[PDB]
Amino acid sequence: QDDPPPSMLLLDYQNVPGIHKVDDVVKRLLSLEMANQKEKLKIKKMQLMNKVLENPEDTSSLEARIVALTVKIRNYEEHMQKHRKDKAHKRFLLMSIDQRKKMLKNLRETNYAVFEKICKELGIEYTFPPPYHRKAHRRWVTKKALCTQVFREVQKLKKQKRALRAAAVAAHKQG
Amino acid sequence: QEVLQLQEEAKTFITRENLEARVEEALDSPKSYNWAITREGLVVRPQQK
Amino acid sequence: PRYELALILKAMQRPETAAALKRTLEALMDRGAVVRNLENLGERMLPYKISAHNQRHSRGGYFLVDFYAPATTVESMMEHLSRDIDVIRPNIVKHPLTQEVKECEGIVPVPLEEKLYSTKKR
Amino acid sequence: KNILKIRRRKMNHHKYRKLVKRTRFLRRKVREGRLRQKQVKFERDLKRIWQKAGLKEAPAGWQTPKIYLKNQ
RNA sequence: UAACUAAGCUGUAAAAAGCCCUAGUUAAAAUAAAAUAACCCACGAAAGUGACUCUAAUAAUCCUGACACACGAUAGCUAGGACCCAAACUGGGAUUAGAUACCCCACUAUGCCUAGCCCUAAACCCAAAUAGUUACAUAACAAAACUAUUCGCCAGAGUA
RNA sequence: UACACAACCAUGCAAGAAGAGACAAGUCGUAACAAGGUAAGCAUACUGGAAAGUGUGCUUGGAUUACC
RNA sequence: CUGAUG
Ligand SMILES: [Mg+2]
Ligand SMILES: [Mg+2]
Ligand SMILES: [Mg+2]
Ligand SMILES: [Mg+2]
Ligand SMILES: [Mg+2]
Ligand SMILES: [Mg+2]
Ligand SMILES: [Mg+2]
Ligand SMILES: [Mg+2]
Ligand SMILES: [Mg+2]
Ligand SMILES: [Mg+2]
Ligand SMILES: [Mg+2]
Ligand SMILES: [Mg+2]
Ligand SMILES: [Mg+2]
Ligand SMILES: [Mg+2]
Ligand SMILES: [Mg+2]
Ligand SMILES: [Mg+2]
Ligand SMILES: [Mg+2]
Ligand SMILES: [Mg+2]
Ligand SMILES: [Mg+2]
Ligand SMILES: [Mg+2]
Ligand SMILES: [Mg+2]
Ligand SMILES: [Mg+2]
Ligand SMILES: [Mg+2]
Ligand SMILES: [Mg+2]
Ligand SMILES: [Mg+2]
Ligand SMILES: [Mg+2]
Ligand SMILES: [Mg+2]
Ligand SMILES: [Mg+2]
Repeated sequence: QDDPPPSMLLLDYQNVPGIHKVDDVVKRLLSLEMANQKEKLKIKKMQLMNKVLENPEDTSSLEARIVALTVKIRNYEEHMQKHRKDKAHKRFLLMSIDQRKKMLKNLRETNYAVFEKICKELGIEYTFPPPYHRKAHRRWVTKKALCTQVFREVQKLKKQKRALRAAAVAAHKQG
Repeated sequence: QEVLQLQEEAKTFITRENLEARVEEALDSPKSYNWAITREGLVVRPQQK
Repeated sequence: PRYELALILKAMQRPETAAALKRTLEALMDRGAVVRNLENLGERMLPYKISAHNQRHSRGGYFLVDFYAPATTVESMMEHLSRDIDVIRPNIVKHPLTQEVKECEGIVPVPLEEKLYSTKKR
Repeated sequence: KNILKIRRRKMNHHKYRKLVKRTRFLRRKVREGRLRQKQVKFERDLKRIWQKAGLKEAPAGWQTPKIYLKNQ
């Protein structure tokens, strides 16, 4: 997890000269300690786009939009961890995840190398949409488990039978 | 310009040393924010009385 | 100024008000905030009789504390000020100066809306 | 106008509700009798699987819980 | 809940019933709700939201698109808590030939908070979404008539 | 050779339960169509021989007669 | 204030 220091000297007051010559009373007010959550969001977005992307000026890229939405997704998850019954933020998060997955699909279809690097850097495990979207009910789950166990038992008994037959052939070919 | 302006405001801040001074300064220099308006659009302050 | 503390202190003597403001600013400085200024709005009559700390308050001294504070201590300062018997009603708001005065364009002449009904002959 | 059909549907729904209130417990008996046969048919369809697959008995560690007879 | 005063208070077109531990004034917690501003039309996907303050925050470099996922007013259920006030039900008092109703009084579930369900509306703006036009052109009324890509529906009525 | 072997369905009957419909005429009330004499209807809960009544939200498929 | 039916 990322941990921005309280004295990060946020981007709005970072590129200008004469920032380390002022006193601590001014630096502490111009830092992230007296800042809001949007300032931390901007700091995380900048620090992630500077290390994951290759051209931070090309914001219109799918690889940049994926990072900009990943920051918001992680912030919404941090919000959900404190607020449980918040339905609007939960819907926002569940739709932002779907938008990020759609853009991941587009990036995988356009440039495979950038997609594979984005996934490895952001930890997003791109899952392929499973066809035949169905609600797994109790009957279907029980029948599938039964069929799986029956298949395993049948193949196990057939393997044991083949082993016994191989042993009986080896004992009969010798004498 | 914002940084230079904030630098000037840091000169009059209240600290552990200036606490006892600012308390007795504010308790003897009261302030007022009451100001009315007119139909023409001009403001008046009761400090003129 | 970022935040603003409207403090309503009980009508007491000059050294008592001085010590009350001293301890309040000391608590605000311990909670991680630097006080910019302090303005006494004078001891005026309360618009209504406030009942706080099992006391019927009829008058009260108004104080205005503009400062910078992180978003994590606003509730702690309010909890500290609530349990103070010399504080009648504390309020922690945003300072009205951080909202830049946008351009009041003026009374834009809005015409009467048309095309609300068909052209059928009555 | 349309209130004719509205009141017609209202009266039909009201009569259905009154019939349900009058024959409530008979409907519950029929529901239990249908769920029983449902569970029995499910049990037989499960038992047919391994019998057509070659297994003589049920696989080890199989309980076949009740999915329709779940109490409220 | 305490203190002064009076034998009356509430109650309808008229009464009765109920309360006379009642009624007015002065003070007074806990709970529920949030006058005027609002001739405002904003926010949110919809339901929904307008007593104050603070923190978080309101997706998509933005097409349509399910039976999948996630929400979904009041009303209903379970457990714990709260209960001023209103009231399903119920008990009384009127009226009626009858009134298990509209009228009056008392009272309960419930409306209130947390957690978990139920997933329903005239969920109507009865007008689907996306980008546009004023060309031809009034079944009637109503909110005037329409384009191109779509999604989901519509085969007489009752039965339902 | 070693096992389940009428379970599962379909076709008729069934003591019976309930509903819907048509079928000149009845009994008991008047629910809605007019501010149908209590304005209606939707979801839901309760109650009543019955149409229905009531409570909580919702729409006008109703007006509030328009210098009133 | 109330007044059912054809
Ligand atoms: Mg019918
Ligand atoms: Mg009496
Ligand atoms: Mg109480
Ligand atoms: Mg209010
Ligand atoms: Mg909107
Ligand atoms: Mg947006
Ligand atoms: Mg879409
Ligand atoms: Mg109660
Ligand atoms: Mg009451
Ligand atoms: Mg009664
Ligand atoms: Mg409820
Ligand atoms: Mg619901
Ligand atoms: Mg609605
Ligand atoms: Mg419709
Ligand atoms: Mg004509
Ligand atoms: Mg659509
Ligand atoms: Mg049909
Ligand atoms: Mg009338
Ligand atoms: Mg009638
Ligand atoms: Mg009526
Ligand atoms: Mg009626
Ligand atoms: Mg009547
Ligand atoms: Mg009517
Ligand atoms: Mg009604
Ligand atoms: Mg109903
Ligand atoms: Mg009743
Ligand atoms: Mg009643
Ligand atoms: Mg009408």
